[PDB]
Amino acid sequence: TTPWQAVGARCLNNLAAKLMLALFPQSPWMRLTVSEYEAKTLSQDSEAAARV
Amino acid sequence: SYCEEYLGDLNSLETITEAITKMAKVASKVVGLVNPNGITQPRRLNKAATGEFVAGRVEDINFLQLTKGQDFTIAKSVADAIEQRLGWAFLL
Amino acid sequence: SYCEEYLGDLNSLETITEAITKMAKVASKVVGLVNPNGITQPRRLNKAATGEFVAGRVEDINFLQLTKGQDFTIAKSVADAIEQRLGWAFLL
Repeated sequence: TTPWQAVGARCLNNLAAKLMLALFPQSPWMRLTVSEYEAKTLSQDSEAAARV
Repeated sequence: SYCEEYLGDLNSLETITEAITKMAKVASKVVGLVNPNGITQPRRLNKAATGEFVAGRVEDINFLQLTKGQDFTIAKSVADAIEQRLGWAFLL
Repeated sequence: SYCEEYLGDLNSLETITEAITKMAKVASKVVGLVNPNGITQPRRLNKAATGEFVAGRVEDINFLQLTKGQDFTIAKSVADAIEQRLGWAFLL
């Protein structure tokens, strides 16, 4: 049965849409980084961090 | 289906538009009332021509009218709100 | 859950809206009222035609109507305040 008011549905749908728009974008949401100063103590050239 | 969530609103609106229309169809009928303790006679008004002097008084003739007061604006205002509430959900 | 914190407001809004709606289906019923200590008879107003002259007075007919005073604006304004309060928490 239909409730006497129609204010809850709008709010719930709006929040559900916005939360997913913020949480899961099209561009990647990860980084997979490597520690610094460990390339520095091991590299021998100025083009190692870029390649990694 | 998706239309089953809003059946109550449509059933509510269709019960007020009908009454509003019926009132307008009833308030367009002409009935004239002649007071029976007076001196004017409908037989002289009915058989006269355009631009003619007859005998009578203008205090004995009156018409019937619907005199419901603030029972029209309330229904109009509620039906107006339901329409916008139903239009916010179908992307109009 | 997140909707736990806002249940009383929704309950109050529903309670007020039900009465506001149901007071509009009572003001859509037509009932005439004829004064028994007068001279007009309801049998003549019912068998007439679209334009005719009948016998009676206009002081003996009047219609029933709902005369609730300043008990509509108060409830309406409180309902709007509650709705506006709820709108700020769900990013509408």
